[PDB]
Amino acid sequence: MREAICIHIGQAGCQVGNACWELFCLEHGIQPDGSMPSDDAFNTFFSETGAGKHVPRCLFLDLEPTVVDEVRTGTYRQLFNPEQLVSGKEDAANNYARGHYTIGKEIVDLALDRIRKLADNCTGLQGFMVFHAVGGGTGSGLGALLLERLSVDYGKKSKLGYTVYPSPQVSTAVVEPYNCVLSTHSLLEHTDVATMLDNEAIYDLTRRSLDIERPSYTNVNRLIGQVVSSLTASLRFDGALNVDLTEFQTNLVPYPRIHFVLTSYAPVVSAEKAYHEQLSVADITNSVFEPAGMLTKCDPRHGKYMSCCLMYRGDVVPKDVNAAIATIKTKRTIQFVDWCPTGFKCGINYQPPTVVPGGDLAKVQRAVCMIANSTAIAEVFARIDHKFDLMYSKRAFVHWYVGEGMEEGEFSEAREDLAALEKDYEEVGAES
Amino acid sequence: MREAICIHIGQAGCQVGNACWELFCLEHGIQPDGSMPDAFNTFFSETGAGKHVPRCLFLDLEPTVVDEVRTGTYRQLFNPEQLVSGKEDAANNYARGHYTIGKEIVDLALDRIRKLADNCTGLQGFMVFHAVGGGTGSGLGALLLERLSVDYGKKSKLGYTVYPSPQVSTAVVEPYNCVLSTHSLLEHTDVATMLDNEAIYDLTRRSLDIERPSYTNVNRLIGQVVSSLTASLRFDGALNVDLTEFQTNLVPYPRIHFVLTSYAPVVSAEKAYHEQLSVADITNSVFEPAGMLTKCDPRHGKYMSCCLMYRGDVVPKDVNAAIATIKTKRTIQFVDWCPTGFKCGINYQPPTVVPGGDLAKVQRAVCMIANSTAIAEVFARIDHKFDLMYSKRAFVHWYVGEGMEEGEFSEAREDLAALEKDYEEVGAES
Amino acid sequence: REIVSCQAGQCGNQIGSKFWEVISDEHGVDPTGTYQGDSDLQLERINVYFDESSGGRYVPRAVLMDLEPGTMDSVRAGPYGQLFRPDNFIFGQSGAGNNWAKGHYTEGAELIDSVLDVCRKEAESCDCLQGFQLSHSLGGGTGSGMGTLLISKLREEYPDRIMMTFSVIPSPRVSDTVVEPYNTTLSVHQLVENSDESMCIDNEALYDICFRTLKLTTPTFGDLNHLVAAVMSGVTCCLRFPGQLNSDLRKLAVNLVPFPRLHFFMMGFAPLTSRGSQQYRGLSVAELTQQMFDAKNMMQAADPRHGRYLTASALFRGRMSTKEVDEQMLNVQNKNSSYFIEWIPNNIKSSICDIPPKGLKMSVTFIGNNTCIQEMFRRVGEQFTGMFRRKAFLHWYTGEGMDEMEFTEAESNMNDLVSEYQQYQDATV
Amino acid sequence: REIVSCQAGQCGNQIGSKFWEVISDEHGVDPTGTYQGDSDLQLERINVYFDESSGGRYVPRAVLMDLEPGTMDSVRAGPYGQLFRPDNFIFGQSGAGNNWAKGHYTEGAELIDSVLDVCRKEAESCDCLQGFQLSHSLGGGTGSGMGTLLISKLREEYPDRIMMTFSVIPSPRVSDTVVEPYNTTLSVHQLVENSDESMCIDNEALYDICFRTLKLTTPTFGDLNHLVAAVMSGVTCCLRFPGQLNSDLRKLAVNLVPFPRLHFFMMGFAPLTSRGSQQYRGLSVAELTQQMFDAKNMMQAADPRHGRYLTASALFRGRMSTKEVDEQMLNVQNKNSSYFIEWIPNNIKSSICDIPPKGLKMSVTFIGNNTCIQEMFRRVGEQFTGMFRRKAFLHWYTGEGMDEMEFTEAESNMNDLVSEYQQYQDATV
Amino acid sequence: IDRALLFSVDPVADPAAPLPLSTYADTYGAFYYA
Amino acid sequence: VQQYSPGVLIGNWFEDIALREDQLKLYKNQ
Ligand SMILES: Nc1nc2c(ncn2[C@@H]2O[C@H](COP(=O)(O)OP(=O)(O)OP(=O)(O)O)[C@@H](O)[C@H]2O)c(=O)[nH]1
Ligand SMILES: Nc1nc2c(ncn2[C@@H]2O[C@H](COP(=O)(O)OP(=O)(O)OP(=O)(O)O)[C@@H](O)[C@H]2O)c(=O)[nH]1
Ligand SMILES: Nc1nc2c(ncn2[C@@H]2O[C@H](COP(=O)(O)OP(=O)(O)O)[C@@H](O)[C@H]2O)c(=O)[nH]1
Ligand SMILES: Nc1nc2c(ncn2[C@@H]2O[C@H](COP(=O)(O)OP(=O)(O)O)[C@@H](O)[C@H]2O)c(=O)[nH]1
Ligand SMILES: [Mg+2]
Ligand SMILES: [Mg+2]
Repeated sequence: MREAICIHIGQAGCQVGNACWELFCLEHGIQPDGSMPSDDAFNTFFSETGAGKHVPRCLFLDLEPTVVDEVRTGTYRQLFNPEQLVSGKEDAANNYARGHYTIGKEIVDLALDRIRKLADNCTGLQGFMVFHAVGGGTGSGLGALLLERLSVDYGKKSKLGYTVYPSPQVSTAVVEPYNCVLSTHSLLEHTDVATMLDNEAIYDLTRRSLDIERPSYTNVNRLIGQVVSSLTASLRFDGALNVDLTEFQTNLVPYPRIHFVLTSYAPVVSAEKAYHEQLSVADITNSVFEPAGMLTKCDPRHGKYMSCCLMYRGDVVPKDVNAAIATIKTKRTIQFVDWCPTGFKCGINYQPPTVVPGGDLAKVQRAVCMIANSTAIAEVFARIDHKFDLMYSKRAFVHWYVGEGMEEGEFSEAREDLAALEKDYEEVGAES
Repeated sequence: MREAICIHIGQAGCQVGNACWELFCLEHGIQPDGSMPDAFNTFFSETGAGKHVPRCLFLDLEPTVVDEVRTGTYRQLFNPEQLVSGKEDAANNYARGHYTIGKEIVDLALDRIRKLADNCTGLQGFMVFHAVGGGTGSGLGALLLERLSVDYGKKSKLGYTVYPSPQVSTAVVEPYNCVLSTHSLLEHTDVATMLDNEAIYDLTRRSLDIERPSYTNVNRLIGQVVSSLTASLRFDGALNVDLTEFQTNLVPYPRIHFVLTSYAPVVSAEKAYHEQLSVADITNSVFEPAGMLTKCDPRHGKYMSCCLMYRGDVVPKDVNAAIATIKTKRTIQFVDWCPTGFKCGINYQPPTVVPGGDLAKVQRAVCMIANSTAIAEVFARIDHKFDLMYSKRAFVHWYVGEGMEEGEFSEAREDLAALEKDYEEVGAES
Repeated sequence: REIVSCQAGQCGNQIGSKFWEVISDEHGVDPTGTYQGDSDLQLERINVYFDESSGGRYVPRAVLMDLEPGTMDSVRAGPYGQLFRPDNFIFGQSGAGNNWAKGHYTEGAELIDSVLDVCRKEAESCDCLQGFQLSHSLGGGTGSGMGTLLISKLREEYPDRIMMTFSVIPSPRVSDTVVEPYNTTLSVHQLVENSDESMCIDNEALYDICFRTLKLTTPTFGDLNHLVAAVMSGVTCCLRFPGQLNSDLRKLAVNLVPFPRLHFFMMGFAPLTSRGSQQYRGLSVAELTQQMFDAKNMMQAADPRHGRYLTASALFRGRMSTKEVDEQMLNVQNKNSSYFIEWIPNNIKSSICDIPPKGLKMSVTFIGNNTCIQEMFRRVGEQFTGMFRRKAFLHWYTGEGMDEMEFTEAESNMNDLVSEYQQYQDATV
Repeated sequence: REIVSCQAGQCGNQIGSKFWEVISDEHGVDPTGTYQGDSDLQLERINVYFDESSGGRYVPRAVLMDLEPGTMDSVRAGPYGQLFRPDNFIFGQSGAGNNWAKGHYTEGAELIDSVLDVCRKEAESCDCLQGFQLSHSLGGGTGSGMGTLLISKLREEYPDRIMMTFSVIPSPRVSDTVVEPYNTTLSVHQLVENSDESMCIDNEALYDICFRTLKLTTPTFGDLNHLVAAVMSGVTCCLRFPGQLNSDLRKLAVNLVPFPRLHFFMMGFAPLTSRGSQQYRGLSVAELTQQMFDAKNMMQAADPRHGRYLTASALFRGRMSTKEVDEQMLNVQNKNSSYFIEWIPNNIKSSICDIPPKGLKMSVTFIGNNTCIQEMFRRVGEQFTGMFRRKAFLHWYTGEGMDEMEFTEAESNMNDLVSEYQQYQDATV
Repeated sequence: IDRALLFSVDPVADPAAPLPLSTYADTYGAFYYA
Repeated sequence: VQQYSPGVLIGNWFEDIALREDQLKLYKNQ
């Protein structure tokens, strides 16, 4: 019932998933041993056992063991299955080619078998929440392969891909634009909803909101976990206006090609800032809609909003969310597209967000996550494909992709459908 | 924040800065090793080990003084770098310290200064310490000031310069060095402060009551005055005056930036508890010509602007009463077009005494930095000495063969003449 | 009935800090932000100055604004610093250096955008604003220049709201800077056109109060700031509390500004009795009236006898007979009709609240548009022109990006502003 | 994932020996071979470089090669020398005489069969081999010729495997052989045509660091080998230990060179410091990053200013926040756009490893290919051609089995490499 | 000379200091450890 | 450049004394 499968691809995906499962264990009271010390709300993520133990409904999938080994030897050794944490022997090496044609093939069958094992236990399976980053190899190659097989053997089963796209000026690899432009194939053809989680926006949000000068991937993944918990809480707990996976997907995504949706979250304050700001839902929504409170480096004002999903958690009421919605609609800075004047989804949950001990997030009785699809997203893709073209103009790094059993014209095909995405974004943004 | 990078140029600046950093460490509670068992941020940088290092650059062309520092009890405090020593000194030659020896060390000095400035996010000022009597602090000082003003720009610069006294002078070519360096100080010195030796010597003889005072005592007094000046930005106070805060009050015109300094109460332990330590009394002693650190009688001149900076348990009241008495008494006369003419900067942290020193512990202190038209007297003395020595061309081949044209001396003499004329013009009545 | 406050410069920050910690004490607000009052009339109108939060904390609706960060550090280190809203602490990195332009044109202009953002953010959360209060000093650099920049900027978006400006303006005997003339002459006309009415405080009148009126051998700035905060709080007494004959800031403006340009006032407060004289003095409004009008009991360094009162107002607080207070105002009117202006009857104004300050059974705040401001403005203009003739200290402004023409215009602005007061005081019917 | 080490020649043997003490002590292995580390992280990837014995001793995953038994004597007499397995010790009786011909064709080929037998057994013992690494010097024929001969048939039957190689290119300043350019030219073309990467060590710049950055009294070859060993440990630190963003040798190779021809790197370590700065200068990412991009820390003496950074990568070590590691390498992106090449966006690869080198809390290894890596090849080509104008010292090679035109082929390969480097130096978008 | 002295700011405190725990263990479950 | 014995303050001497001091520290630890 409301049952979902979590998938973590890459070591970035592994980090994000471990933070997410930390947050889930805290908000369900499940100890790392896997037993509640002292109601079916965990069934969407944890499976009951005859001994009273709960197993997270997640599959870890990596090519290098240098992260899954620590996951096995860490705090959640008893919580996570020693099984279902599958790691290969040799890394993808920032290669779509290696992750999709050389090492991805030899482990994708076992990953699909593990998906079989996860799903057969699911009586009410609802969706697959896959966390990865298109920057690396296995996040692009093996992620693409896994998504393709999942789409083939699941049909129209819901897929939510939380993906860390390359951020504009901050990026780790040099072939990362190659990996992103190549993985966009699968992230467009076999992903129901995709959510950008680039690092610059999270860094700047933490530095301007948490008042701490040295956060890290720890805090980035904590914020990602808060976001995904806000996404899942509508089906995990009862609320005034609950929204399920398909519930918000089918009215967030206007067209099958256009399912790349940018996100934000607010409020986010430190301990010393928690008891000083009037956390009214209207001001929280304003902080949501303003660009600096976003988890993606895509300023909305250069584009037009065409779908919004505001999901409030805590003690919010309908005539608190509607007043904020009216103020947002009246306020001129953001432009809604013409064809859908409503353009709004209002999810409400009675469970306030939980804060992990030692985390930078402060305990707040109200929150809201924003899942908005807008034509403003065209800028990040026009940036990444421009980077890819500038690096590909005279065939740099292409020798590995060619020599790892992968053809030459797939780069042409990838730039083809990225240009198609550019132009469908501009077409939907153009006034009728 | 409130950052002040100290620069000491040559032997004289090096010893003065040694005393200054002695005082800074004693009043900030920093042990000689460099640790205390955020008021220090303006003078000390705190590293991951919990130790603090001064934000100062010693720059000498001869290694004896810097080796004394590097072998002294303060080895573990000062950075092994930012301690630049040349191999051959200027030897009382502005040309040698500015054109040949200074050119091969100014680039490294600038690199060190840039390294210091990159460490501070709130760079407010540069505290230069030198004596234009010698060769190093004159020539290398001029070169360093020129390069710093060219690169950094309008960053505040305060040059504490030990000018050669009318009578007590340790070298013969000091008039040449002072005249040559006056042009450079005028063009790239935001505020220049007199630090003449006879005034300090007489002050120590009469008030400190020291039969045989020395350079250690003189440098202790200079450290006291610099601490009193920088305390306004260092600590909390009723009237916090930053470097630019009191710079915008001593410089009516860019050519007018030479000032006199005075400190009180300059007394020993014995007289500290015989005299009355009232703010009015201390201000009166400050304004008294005897109680001043520059051998320059203010009665023959007339003040343009004043800055009284009070340290300790002072209150604005008796400061006001002292100001009113100063206005009422006609012994010291002020310029007509400055009715106000006073800066008042109050700070709550009383002065600290270096153990084994000569100044006594006192609850309150006054430091006066005054821009006056009486400053023309010392320039007249020094350029008269310059003219007498230049009449039949002595000590000139040393500069000629070093790379300086004979016309540079004449240009410097004309610059001094123009400065004197400007002082007389601004001191003239309506 | 809502007012939002702003503190500018070091002087403004200290005076607003003391005003906030006296108004919070009046409203029963804990330094930590909670409520410890015992009365309901406080909570009835607590929203005028304190914004309520979702957590039940009343944070001051104040914008602390200063280029120097040391003032922000000190105000946070103060006992009531934790009360203030953290993100309202907008501060720069380098101080204004006692300069007009370094706070008004180059560095303040970059900083002022965030101040306007936060100020309008606070403004929108209010149902409707009575207006904007500012506390600053034309003597200071950033207190004058950057505060006047905010003064100019608020007008274009809040034209019909009250602008209550409390400036702290100097005199040479307690002049702590040599740039007082420039910093006040370049500031007066911003207050002239861009403030509905400004009420001014002099440094030396405060010291005169502490020495002669209250007999204090050790008054400090903290001692002075509460005396200024007494007026700072009594001006809004009718706003914050019920009144038998209530009033407001618009009331004071419309009743004390006969002509648009005559809106610079001198302040007075009551009671002011030393503890030694407190025993033998009977606390009654009858004696509070001569405390109102007494020369040495005034908050301005301009003797009322030299000038002539145009329009004055009184904010009485406590339980008094309006009967007797009105007949007393009539009595002073017809006892000294020469001091008041003849062609406006009843130049004095009565306003009666109910709630007095802590411990005081009765209190008075006095407002006055006396012509004796002529002396002060003329004399400070003379101080300005003394150095303005010699082109001295002017290099800072010229290098920083300021021209001679605006200097001449501001000097003319005081000239034709101060020229009004003598020709209204010597006028005959 | 594991790496099989090979040490060719005297220089390679000593450098690899130092690498082995540093790796063993970092992983907690005493010279006796047992484990005494107090952390599970040392044990959990001790299998990358150490094989298990029946008794549990950790034997190095290494092979040693020379034509002189004295080097084996010195290695065994070393502090950790008895750690090495005996059958891995492979030595000849007559030295190469600094002759590439003797090292590669005749004397090396007689022993390369046993060398490959040892390497093949070593790899079959390895469970899933991630690659090989070789440490050798191009100056002497023992390490250059025999090392290239080893590579030639290691890549033949391990074609899809990483071939890490540290080539010590000698410099004219520290030149101590006359057949040095001959050996360098005759080794470089195998090295470039038959290796995924081939990265540089320069004895001149090592001495430059020991003189100017690190400032020692008597830094002998041991200290140089220590720096080279530390950076060798750093290049695989991420593979042997966990981190925020991990990488391996293949993972850095696939994004450190843009074209298969151009695979020559230059080194880097931070923080290098003397006693005048180690206790004074704070250990921070800013210091690390600023010391990573100056020649006075660079341990190869080709000035990067005349070149363009084609691609660079930084392997951080130690617990450190994840913004600055690439924020401060975005700063270099923005401030040295001339130094960085245009048509590769974000020329900087970054990896973070949790475990820092033993004795340090913060470290980083810098490995990058630039267009200034062309200069030493130009100068080696100059010297090689200069002796080749009249077949200087050529009979010692041509009478050992070498043909004259193989030198022409090597010179042609040099010309192709330098032309390739310069044309991507001046290539424009 | 000695490598620890060559590379360590403290010649004796640095190499004897214990290795730092991985960020995973330091952050994700340190409060559960308590 | 002729090398002088320790105790003479010309050339690298400060680093030399620091190196001897930290050597002594390391040796005493052992
Ligand atoms: N949100 C988030 N992203 C991360 C984190 N760590 C790495 N990334 C992203 O992951 C991208 C590259 O992929 P990797 O992290 O290296 O993972 P991978 O796909 O297996 O690639 P390789 O490890 O090199 O094989 C980088 O550009 C980062 O933006 C993390 O902790 N949180
Ligand atoms: N106030 C003060 N002045 C000093 C001190 N020591 C030297 N002087 C002045 O510096 C002048 C030069 O003395 P030097 O030892 O040669 O120092 P220097 O400034 O470096 O001059 P050169 O070495 O010749 O370049 C003297 O005439 C003194 O007036 C001191 O300790 N305090
Ligand atoms: N009431 C009061 N006035 C002060 C205080 N400190 C300074 N002032 C006034 O402010 C003037 C100087 O202003 P300044 O400190 O330069 O302000 P700033 O430039 O904005 O920091 C003086 O004439 C004083 O009258 C204080 O603590 N209380
Ligand atoms: N860094 C370093 N360089 C060395 C060492 N031994 C020799 N070299 C240099 O390496 C170059 C090649 O010599 P080498 O390879 O040892 O000769 P081989 O014994 O015939 O292999 C010579 O010019 C030496 O200067 C060493 O231990 N460390
Ligand atoms: Mg009314
Ligand atoms: Mg990896």
